[PDB]
Amino acid sequence: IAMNMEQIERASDKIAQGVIIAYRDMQLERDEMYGYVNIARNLDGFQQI
Amino acid sequence: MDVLYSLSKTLKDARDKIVEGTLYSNVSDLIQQFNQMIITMNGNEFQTGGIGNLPIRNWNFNFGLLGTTLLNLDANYVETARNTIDYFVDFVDNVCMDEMVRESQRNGIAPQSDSLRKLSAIKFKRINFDNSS
Amino acid sequence: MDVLYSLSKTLKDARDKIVEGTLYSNVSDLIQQFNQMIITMNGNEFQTGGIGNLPIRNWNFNFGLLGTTLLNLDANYVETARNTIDYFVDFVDNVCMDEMVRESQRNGIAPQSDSLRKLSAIKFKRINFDNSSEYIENWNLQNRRQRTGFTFHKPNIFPYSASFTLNRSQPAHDNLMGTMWLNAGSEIQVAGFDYSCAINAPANIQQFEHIVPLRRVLTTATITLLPDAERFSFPRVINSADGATTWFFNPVILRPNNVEVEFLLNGQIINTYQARFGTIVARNFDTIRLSFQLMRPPNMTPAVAVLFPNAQPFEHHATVGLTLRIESAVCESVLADASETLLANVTSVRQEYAIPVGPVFPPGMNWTDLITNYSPSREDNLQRVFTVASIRSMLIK
Amino acid sequence: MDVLYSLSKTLKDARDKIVEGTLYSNVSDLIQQFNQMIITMNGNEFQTGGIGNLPIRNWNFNFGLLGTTLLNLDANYVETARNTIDYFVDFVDNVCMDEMVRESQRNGIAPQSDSLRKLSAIKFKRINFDNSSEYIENWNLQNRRQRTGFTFHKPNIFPYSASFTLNRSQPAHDNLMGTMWLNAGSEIQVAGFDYSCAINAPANIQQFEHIVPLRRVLTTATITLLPDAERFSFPRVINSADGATTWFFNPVILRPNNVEVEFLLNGQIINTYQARFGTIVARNFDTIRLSFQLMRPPNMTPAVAVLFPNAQPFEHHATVGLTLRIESAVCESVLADASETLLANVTSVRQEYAIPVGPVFPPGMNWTDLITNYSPSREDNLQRVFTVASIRSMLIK
Amino acid sequence: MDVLYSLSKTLKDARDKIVEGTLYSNVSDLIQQFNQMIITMNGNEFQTGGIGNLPIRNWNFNFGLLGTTLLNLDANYVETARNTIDYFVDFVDNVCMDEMVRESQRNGIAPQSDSLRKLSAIKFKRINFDNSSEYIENWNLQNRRQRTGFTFHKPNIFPYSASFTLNRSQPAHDNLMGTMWLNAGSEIQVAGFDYSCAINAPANIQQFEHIVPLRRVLTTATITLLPDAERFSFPRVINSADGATTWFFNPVILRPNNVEVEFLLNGQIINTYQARFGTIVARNFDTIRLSFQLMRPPNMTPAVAVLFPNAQPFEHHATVGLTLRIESAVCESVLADASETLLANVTSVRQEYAIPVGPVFPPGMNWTDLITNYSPSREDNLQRVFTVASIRSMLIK
Amino acid sequence: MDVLYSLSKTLKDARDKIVEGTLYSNVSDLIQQFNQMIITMNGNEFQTGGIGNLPIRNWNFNFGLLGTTLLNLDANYVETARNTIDYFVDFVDNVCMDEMVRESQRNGIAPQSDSLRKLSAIKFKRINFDNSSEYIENWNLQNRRQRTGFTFHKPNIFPYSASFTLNRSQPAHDNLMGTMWLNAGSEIQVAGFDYSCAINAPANIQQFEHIVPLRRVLTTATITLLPDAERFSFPRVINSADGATTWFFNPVILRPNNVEVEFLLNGQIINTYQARFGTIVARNFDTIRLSFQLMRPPNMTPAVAVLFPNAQPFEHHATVGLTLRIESAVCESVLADASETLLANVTSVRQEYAIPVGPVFPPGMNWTDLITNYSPSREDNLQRVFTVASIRSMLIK
Ligand SMILES: [Zn+2]
Repeated sequence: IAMNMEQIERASDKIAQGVIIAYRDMQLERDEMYGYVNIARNLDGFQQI
Repeated sequence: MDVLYSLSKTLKDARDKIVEGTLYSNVSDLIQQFNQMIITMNGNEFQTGGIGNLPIRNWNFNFGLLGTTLLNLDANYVETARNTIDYFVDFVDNVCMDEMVRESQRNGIAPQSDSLRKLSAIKFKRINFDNSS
Repeated sequence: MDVLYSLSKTLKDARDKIVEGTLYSNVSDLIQQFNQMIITMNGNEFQTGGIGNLPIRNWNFNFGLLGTTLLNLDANYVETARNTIDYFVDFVDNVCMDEMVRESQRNGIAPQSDSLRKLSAIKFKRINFDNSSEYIENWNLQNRRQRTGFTFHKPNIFPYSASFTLNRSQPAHDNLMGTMWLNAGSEIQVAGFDYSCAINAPANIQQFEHIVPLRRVLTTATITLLPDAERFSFPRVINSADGATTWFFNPVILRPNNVEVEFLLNGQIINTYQARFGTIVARNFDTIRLSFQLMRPPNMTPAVAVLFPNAQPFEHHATVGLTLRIESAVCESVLADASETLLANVTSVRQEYAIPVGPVFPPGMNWTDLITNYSPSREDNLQRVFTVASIRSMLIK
Repeated sequence: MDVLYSLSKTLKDARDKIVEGTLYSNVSDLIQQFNQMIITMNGNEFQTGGIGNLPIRNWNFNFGLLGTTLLNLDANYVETARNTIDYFVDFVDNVCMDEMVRESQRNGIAPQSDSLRKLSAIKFKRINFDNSSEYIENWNLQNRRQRTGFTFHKPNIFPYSASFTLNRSQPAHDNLMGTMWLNAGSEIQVAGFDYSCAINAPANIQQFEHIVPLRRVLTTATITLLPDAERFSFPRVINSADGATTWFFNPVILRPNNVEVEFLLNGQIINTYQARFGTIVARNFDTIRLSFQLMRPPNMTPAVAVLFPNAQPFEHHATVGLTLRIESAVCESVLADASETLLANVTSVRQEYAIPVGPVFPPGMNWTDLITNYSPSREDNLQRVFTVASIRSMLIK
Repeated sequence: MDVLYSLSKTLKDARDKIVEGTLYSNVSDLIQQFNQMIITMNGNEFQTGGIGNLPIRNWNFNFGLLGTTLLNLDANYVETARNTIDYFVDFVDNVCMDEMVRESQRNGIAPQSDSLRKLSAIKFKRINFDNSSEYIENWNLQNRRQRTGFTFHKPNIFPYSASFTLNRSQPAHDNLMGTMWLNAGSEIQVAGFDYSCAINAPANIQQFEHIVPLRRVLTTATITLLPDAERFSFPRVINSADGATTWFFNPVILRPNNVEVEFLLNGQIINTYQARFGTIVARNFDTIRLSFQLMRPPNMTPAVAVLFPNAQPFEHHATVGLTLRIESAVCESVLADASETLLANVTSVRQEYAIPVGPVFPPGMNWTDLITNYSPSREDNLQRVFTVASIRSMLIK
Repeated sequence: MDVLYSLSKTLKDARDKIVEGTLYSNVSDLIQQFNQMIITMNGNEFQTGGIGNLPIRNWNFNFGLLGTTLLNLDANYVETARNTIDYFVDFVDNVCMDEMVRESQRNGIAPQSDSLRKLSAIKFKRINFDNSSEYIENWNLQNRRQRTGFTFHKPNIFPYSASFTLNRSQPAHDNLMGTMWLNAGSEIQVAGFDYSCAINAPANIQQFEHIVPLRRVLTTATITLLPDAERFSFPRVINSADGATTWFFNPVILRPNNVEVEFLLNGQIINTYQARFGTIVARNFDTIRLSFQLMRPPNMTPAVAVLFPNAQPFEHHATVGLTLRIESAVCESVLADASETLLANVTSVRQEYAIPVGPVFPPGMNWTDLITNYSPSREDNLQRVFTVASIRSMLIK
């Protein structure tokens, strides 16, 4: 159960695990799941609070 | 110049006072100044060096605040403090080597490096601490 | 070691800050640390001394806490504080004299006395306080293997070595050539002499050279470099190399032509100075190479031309000197100098209690024999005992 | 450095423990560490090489976790494990070859490659595993400044120095006196010779002496001390000191009278051995002083009395030798010896990829020039590169 | 083979870990493997021996499982464990002595005894455990055709070959020229001699050369290269090439001028060393080419000039030597060396039970005749029998 | 003894396995053993030292248990673990130095120090852990009287015995015959010489013989057997048997005809080798019998025929040598060799603290006098003190 916490949590569709706030116009990402959507791949470069 | 001495005085005291096992009341007035320093220095970028063989280094500050909830400081707090202190000590070392290397005939008492001209604003004035040396 | 400095720092501050009539907010953060110290030290017993004539003392701590309810500290609080402080100061004095007296060849950086081995537990870790003195800062930085620097005013980096060298000699000792030197404290006085004054040397120039290797790498040293070494400039009689006979030295002084002072680190020339006197700087070095030369003066007045004949009897001998005095330097290892008294405290404790010669330190704490063979185990022992001497010098005046 | 050893220890154990058919409880604690390693290393990119002919390789880690649901490991699990292990082994091989090839004069104990500077973060600190090998144990103990010891079998503490010394000489070279020696690897072979066989020496005894200073302090050394140095016992012709002419050496061998072998540490006699051969022990030393003497035999048969006349032509020259071979020793600093292959791995990596000569190490990794001038910065670089060589020698055979 | 190492590893660990009073969590993962071993081995019968004087023993396994219900292991559990372990240790001892004694010309890497052919089934595959020793690691890596390396301390790569070569000779044997050598173990001692000392050679220089081909490719070898080969430096009488007459050799030793040591792999110069002695490294090689030359000394003192006349009678013969000793090397094939005792175990088992000479190995297990003609079938047999010897050396001391 | 090895094995593993950031499942079985150790050792007091200059230290154990609730071990847990480990490591260091220093003539295999006699109770039996090192395995096997084997690389089985034997002699010392030998470490160098070169021996053959009895029975020994003993092949002058006069020895070297090397166990020929050099094997032996003979060469060139006249003056003496070097051997009793440093640790502890000479061991721990008279009580004391030295060499580097 402990190693599959991330796969069960990150396939939930009720919750999302954090929000990038960048204050610059980063472009809407194309996804086959959602169309255009502001989904994020990593929390890199910014501050994980 | 005042804020550079203030950065160095807090980093010296935070290497001295923030140790393992010490009581929180010994460091209760230093952690507030160090958190004020972190809050002031976040979001700012600096650039040191660029003359002679002094290498150009870019400085970006994105740090979390230190905890204010211990009674005796345990080794977790000491290790995260040592990380933040080592980054700020490397920053102030390169700012001081960037400032001692430059000079001006016109008005030498003014700061000459770009980093210390950027630190001479009132945004950074809340870094300021005691001037005892 | 950290908790011993912490005990001494709180006792120093509590002699300083806890006075009669002072406001409570001035001492509100010190009384909490001193109460934490009392709470930690109660119920524990210690035993100090037991080597030489240092007497065995047993220490038992049963003290009440200090009050936290005054606005201005009255004389009752000051007197009970002075009692508790005097007992703890006597305790830490005897712990420091028990630690400076011991040594170990195996791992000298570890505590050797029983009391400081007992204080090195995590039960006593809540005693810990700020580490602001230079020796405890360099202790804590070298306990994590980072770069340190001790700032010395006139460091005793040179062992006492007064000797000479005869590049040209004979049993008559009437036509000699070579260098003489005095390495003492922070001062090198060197003088190359020629009796012929380069009358048969090529281009009337005799090259001298004097290479001083150091034991530890000095960093950012201000050095007064003067010409004309004063000690080797008057007539003297000197025993020979085997000590059999004595030879006479009647110098007249020429100025040093073509002075080249080089500061070598691992054989690489870091700094060099060509015919520049006054105050010089040497940023990083562990070898000092002085290369001066004696040039015969091509134009001489009749008062000078009678001094240096072409023939053999030279009653006036040409001599050329330099003086090099390290005023202040930053060294990573511990040393002795003219500013601190820590070596004096260590030798006073080791000589007061009639302590036998151990495996590491020289007999009688000979600093010349200690810096002549300055091994890393002796370096660790010397740094540990100097740190404890700094702690006791904070408490005991 | 700790996480690099941890990566290599888990990859070694996962080649060893994760096999076909083994029970899951044998590997239940290794799969959790290997999954922690995969979880830590995902999302990170690395870049190895870029100096000499070492090619630049980019490393990207995107792996799935291993299953934790078998009772006996079947061949599917073994094949996917072998894939992930082979990729990580290639990664750590190139990181180790990127780290052994670099050096720095400033602080050599720090990581120099970009990949190992990236692995030195606390994000990668959860990779960490047991540190059981000798080099990573001494790395972790010297990272906290405690005493270490490397156990060497025949350590290469002596630089190659084959030379001689003529205490009595002339341009005829028919009546010579002095010592000859070979210092090589762990072996000292010394031989003092007299051509007159002490026919005019006082009490027919000529004293020889040979002092070998070491570069690092050896501890607890077993030493085979034999008489009669074998290399300097046959006739040979030898160039002179200036290399001008050659002189002949026709030895006959006397036994060494009054052998005194002293083991000096900082000038103090630690161990001494008077006329005792076989295996000896030297507990703590950094200087070896051999004091043997040649005594003319007072009673000689007619076959011996024709060898040593009172007059000048000596066709048979008296020669007295000793041999001193350090079989095993514990040294605090890193060295090379006849047991490990770490210096061979370092030189093989530096010679395979055609690497330019840097600031610290000698050209071509000359161990004689490396132990001749064995500076502490070169010591730190050598210890770091030997530790990385030990890590790669765990993974790569 | 894997299951035989697994049996021996569990029996070694169960002699080590299962002791009196130890905690159950220390042995909780070993008792499950030992119970899996008991469950697998029950109901099976084996037959060991039957060649030479090795007696035929029948093995039947009917054992109960060990208890999994203690907190600290008491002496009952230790005694029943010691019984089961002693029976399995006797079984694996006789299986290893049955496997080291057999060989095959056809496919030597396959198991030859009946017991190990029976253990090579998948019924016994659940016995399997970690494969952590060097020989079973190289067994498993060469079972998948990957690169291996055995680390040897002084490997016996050279067959015993003490011989010579006369480049210039006559039946008088008073003016000879050529090389002599001793190849033994890991040591090459070579010496080229000229009786004329190059008095008629061009430029008074005689070139010598000695090429040693190896049988297997050594990798990352530390090699002590010294001058002045000690064995060929004293006078001796030597039989001729046909063994008819004997000739006298009275050497005086010059130093080797212009030493060139080359390490050839497939005729390509991998490493070369020009006049460098001490410890050298050779990263990849299978041929060692020593090219030293004898130069007549152009300046000679009167003690030397009487040795080498221009005419015919040479009572002192010029001789120049080198010594090359491989201290440690990594070889892909199995060998023998001064560290392991595996060849000694194989020969002890083959000589204790009076075993007839088979098709592959030399009579009496002559290592000189085994490394002289080191065929790949003999290589496979030698690796298999050394792996089984390593297994038995784990169990049987 | 078992619990002392268990303490040291847990402290070694807890320095290795308990590191910062490691997963808890890697250390989940070690923390339970370390907590069992803390629970067992609390409430007990010990006293170490009290002989020589080894200081008396009192040990009191009052420690809290380690936490069992982390997933990844953070630095708090590592620091409190390092405190408890450093105290226990200092304790076991002083217990091992207290045990290696003591001895008993009555029953040496029993513990002699007070601390190890206190640890030999069943209260401390739950400390016990795996016994995986070679010395504690052979300790536990010889505590039940089973066969053991210590594997040595170049064992010091031979005492230093450099002497000779004159089978034919006279006070003129111009026609001598007999053997000379050097037994040192693992090396026998023997050389039989005849001055007449068998000119009056029957069939021109002189038989030599050299029998070396061992003190303990070696098993499975790899032995390098070379001809032409190098030490007895150059001219030397040698004192007589009574030490009165000296005699000259000018050897020329013949090859050894008809070498027969026999390995005797209880007078029975186990292995024999007839004219076979290189590496040989000797499976079980305690006596080595070398039987070589000198044969006069029947065909000699004119350079050889002038060396050996029929008359009396022999200026060139026939000499025939062998060299026998035990590279590695398995011995049931403890010894010293070139691989381990245990004898060096024992002598370092006995020489560091100025220990008086007791009833069993030789003065100064003379290994030549210890293996010359190697009694079973001295064997038991040596095995016990070597086992404790192995334990301390695990903890203290
Ligand atoms: Zn060896």
